[PDB]
Amino acid sequence: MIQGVIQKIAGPAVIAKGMLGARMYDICKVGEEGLVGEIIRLDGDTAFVQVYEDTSGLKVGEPVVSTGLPLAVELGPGMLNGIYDGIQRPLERIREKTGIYITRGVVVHALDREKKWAWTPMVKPGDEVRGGMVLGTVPEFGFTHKILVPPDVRGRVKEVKPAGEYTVEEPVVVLEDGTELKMYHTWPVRRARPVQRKLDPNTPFLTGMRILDVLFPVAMGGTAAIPGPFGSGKTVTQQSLAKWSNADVVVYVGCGERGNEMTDVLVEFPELTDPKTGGPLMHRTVLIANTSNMPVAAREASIYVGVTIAEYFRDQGFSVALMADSTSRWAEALREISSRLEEMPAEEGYPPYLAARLAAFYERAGKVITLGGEEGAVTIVGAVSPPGGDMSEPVTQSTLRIVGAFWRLDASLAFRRHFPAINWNGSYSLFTSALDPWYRENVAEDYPELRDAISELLQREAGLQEIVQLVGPDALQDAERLVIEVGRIIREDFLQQNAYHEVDAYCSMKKAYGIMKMILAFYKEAEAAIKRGVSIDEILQLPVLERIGRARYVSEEEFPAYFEEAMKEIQGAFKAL
Amino acid sequence: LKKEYTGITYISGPLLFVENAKDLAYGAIVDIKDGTGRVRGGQVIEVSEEYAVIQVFEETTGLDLATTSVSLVEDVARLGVSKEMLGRRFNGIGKPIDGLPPITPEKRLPITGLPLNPVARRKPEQFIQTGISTIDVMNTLVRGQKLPIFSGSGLPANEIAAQIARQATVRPDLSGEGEKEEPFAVVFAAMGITQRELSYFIQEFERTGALSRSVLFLNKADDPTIERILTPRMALTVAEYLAFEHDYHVLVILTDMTNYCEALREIGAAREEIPGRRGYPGYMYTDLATIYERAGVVEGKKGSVTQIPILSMPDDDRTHPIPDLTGYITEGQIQLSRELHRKGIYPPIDPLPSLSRLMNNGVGKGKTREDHKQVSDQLYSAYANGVDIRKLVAIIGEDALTENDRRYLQFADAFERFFINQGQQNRSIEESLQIAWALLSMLPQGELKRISKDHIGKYYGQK
Amino acid sequence: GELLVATARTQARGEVLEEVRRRVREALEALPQKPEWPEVVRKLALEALEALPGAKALVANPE
Ligand SMILES: Nc1ncnc2c1ncn2[C@@H]1O[C@H](COP(=O)(O)OP(=O)(O)O)[C@@H](O)[C@H]1O
Ligand SMILES: [Mg+2]
Repeated sequence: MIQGVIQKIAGPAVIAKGMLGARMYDICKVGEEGLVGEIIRLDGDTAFVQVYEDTSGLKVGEPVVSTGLPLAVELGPGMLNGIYDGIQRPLERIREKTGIYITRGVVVHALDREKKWAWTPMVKPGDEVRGGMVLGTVPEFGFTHKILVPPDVRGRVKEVKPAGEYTVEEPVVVLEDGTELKMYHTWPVRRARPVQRKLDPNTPFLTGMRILDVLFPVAMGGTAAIPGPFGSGKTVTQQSLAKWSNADVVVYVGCGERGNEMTDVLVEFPELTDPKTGGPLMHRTVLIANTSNMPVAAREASIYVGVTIAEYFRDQGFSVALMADSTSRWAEALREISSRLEEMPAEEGYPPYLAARLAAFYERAGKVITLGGEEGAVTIVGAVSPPGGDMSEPVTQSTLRIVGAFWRLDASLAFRRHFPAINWNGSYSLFTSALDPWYRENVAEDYPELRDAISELLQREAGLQEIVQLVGPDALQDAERLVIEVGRIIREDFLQQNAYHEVDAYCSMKKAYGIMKMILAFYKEAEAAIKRGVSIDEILQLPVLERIGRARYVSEEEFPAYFEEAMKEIQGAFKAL
Repeated sequence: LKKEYTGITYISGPLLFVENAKDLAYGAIVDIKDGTGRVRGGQVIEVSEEYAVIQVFEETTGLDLATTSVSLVEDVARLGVSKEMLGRRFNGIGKPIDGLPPITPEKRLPITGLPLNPVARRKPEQFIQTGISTIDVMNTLVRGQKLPIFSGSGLPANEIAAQIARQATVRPDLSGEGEKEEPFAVVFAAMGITQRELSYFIQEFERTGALSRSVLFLNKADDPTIERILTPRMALTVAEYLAFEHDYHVLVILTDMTNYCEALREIGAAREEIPGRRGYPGYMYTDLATIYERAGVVEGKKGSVTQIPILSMPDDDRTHPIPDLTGYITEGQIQLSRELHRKGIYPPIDPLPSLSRLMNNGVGKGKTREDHKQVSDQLYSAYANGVDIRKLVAIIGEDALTENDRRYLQFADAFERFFINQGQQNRSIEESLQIAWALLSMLPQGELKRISKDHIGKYYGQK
Repeated sequence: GELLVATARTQARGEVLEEVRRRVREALEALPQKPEWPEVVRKLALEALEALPGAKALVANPE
């Protein structure tokens, strides 16, 4: 109770005097309608309060009533197949409460307080529970939602409720301390959830897209960042990531991005099907969505709510992927509120604690052994949008120092319709060497030397492009024009991948190993036949180049027949000279 | 006998002001006790007669004005140091992070360094083998030298960091015979690393046996930035202690000087002042000179400090201020390249833009071997005119070169994959030189114009 | 194996200093059972009000 009154209103920023004793980063109800705000920069008796909704029509002298706890999420069953705003309130309950417009002042609860889950316990009375141990089990859309002890709670079980239908809030396990455990618990969004151990990553994150899961792979507990100009193919890339990856659950954080490309996810996901199991796809994604014109302070809340939901489903034991886009819109939100604070800015206008908070967010990923004793992982894919289309920004060159796997979209490859628009020469990944033994185990034995041959063909092309733009394809020899043509046919028929053909929007690594092996076999025996003396210009018109070109369109079920057929024909096309 | 200044006002982001503190020195370290009891760290900037300012290290969350109190600790920042700390890991501030108990500090030292006296600094004279052949032959690290490694972004600079860490030794064989004892140490300051790179390092050190002579100052990225500023001070004062009071030859490896300079820029913006060129602070040159000029041999002292800082140039330019000022204090650079790395060559040093400004007074007769500088010059010029012949043959056609250019082509292409593509083996200096003469012996005698007559007489004609 | 010897030795040197810290802990915890307890309490309170100018209130135990 630090009940005080407003002194000054400006933008989304409310300086309230009369609040001595309120702490930093506390939930406040500003004004008569209970607009949620958070305390920063407190002095004297005052408190600078940012508000996650819009002050318009607030008047000075309205009361600010602090709560005394930081921004806390409710974590438990009933969040999958869900869509939330920045401070975790479901939008469809709002739509059933209000019209089609988001009206401020509305309070609903983040979980259903009526839906009856089917409890089954796994603790006898008298057991010793530490933090993170499972209590029991609830079925949910074909997932098996494991209800945990909160990470700060330790004691012995006084009583256990028997199995059967319950709501969320009923006390399912009561400890001997008098402490009662419901199906859910709150958590402060800025504090990383506790953990038993950090592992080191030796299992890739299979995206589905060929260039990502072959040339620049990313392991299961890996951060990965994707910058690009506007209209370059970021959001389509992350929708294909969230539509095809081999993760259990997927948290999509739309942090300051447009609404038609979130209604896309609401409308055309439940027609689809999860590839690992038989559920529909919308049963595995939680979707946090603070769009553009929804208020500007809540973007920070959006990024943190998404990452702490992902940490909850990691602690259960799942393997969560978090596609958070436009972290630079969150950096902009920080810039606007530091404008209101009249702090001094760093370079470009961003406040100085920007990189500290970006590190404090991206280090929250990474393939842990949980408190419960079973492993899990959060992988983070962060989209970065530069404000000039340059990678010399504070956001971009502070996000490339704390990630591996930096996939750098360009615009020339987007101006021609060549998708995905990955700039090969400036993208990289540091998860290759650790994913060597997994590839040698589960894909093929000679897989990494093959891929390094692809990499050195593309390097020799990017070496020769200097010369060929400085003279022409005139005056290149027989060998070097072949290197040009093989690099071009890789760029058109291995890396290039539309996401609208039904086949060839997912592409397993058996199929990508096949396509690389077809192009290496073609190249090798073509240079063998080019020392033996032919004209290259009739190598470049064989009826096998179209079949390697159409190799990517054929189905993942009828592929190995097609691969054996085209390897026979690629052996047989050159012996006819 | 603590003395809690309670009575604080104005917490803002990182800062908090204490009302009546005329006792705190400028630049003290302080405990900030919360309402509940978690203790944070802070450094005192801007002490004045009506308030004092504290920059809190970590997050400010539980803080209010009623129940919050600061307390002095160690009013100028010291490090408690022993000889014993040669198996230990630390986190910026200098607290053990491996479960072994705290050391018994036989001395305590101020972590900002006093500057050496140029009358009492003799010159760097003898070499230190790294095992990496493209270093040890063409641009030799000598003792008392600072030379950085200009990484890129995607390049494995951390892996070549660990390789020089677990592989460098001096070698008292090939000097004038010099008491083999000559103990050795690697101080390893990784500032601003990930978790992944940290688990990489504390497995890469533990597997060989090379943690029993090193010391690791590691901090992650989600640690306080002011700890990251304190880190190279800690490492250099342990190293300077060891080398000039217990006669060690210390090699100090400063990982990610870019992350140092970024933390320096953000703390300089927190100090409420105005930056300089390209947004980095004005005093950046002096603040890098403070932690590079703490290396070198000393007249009279047997010890020696050598310093490899490994830094990633931001957007691949040497005209950024970070590689600008670093190469403008340090001596030479060795420079990784994405081209050799994409062809798949480890370690991907190309020796054409690389340079050591102090090899020439470190190698030669009696120090390593007689022919060393001549071999290095001949390798450099022969690979350098092998490269442009390679670039030429993409339009000329291999027929229309002579015999001699063709031999340079084969030289370049076998050079960059037998001499550079080392793998993870250890090439002591004579194995490096015998591969050097085997590589030069794809050229005829008398094409080797730089080497004098006796070395061509004696070592030529191999492989 | 040498590093194993030295790490066993430093883990062994830790427990000596810890049991010394426990002895001094229980020593100045059982220190009310000595007749010079009043002189030392008198003395350190005198030092508290000594090294603080403008000292106003003291806080102690009723004992
Ligand atoms: N894999 C792909 N398959 C087909 N089309 C793509 C692919 N990737 C990007 N595109 C196209 O690129 C355009 C860019 O979309 P979007 O990702 O929203 O751009 P932005 O980079 O601004 O988010 C889309 O209209 C889409 O048609
Ligand atoms: Mg977009």
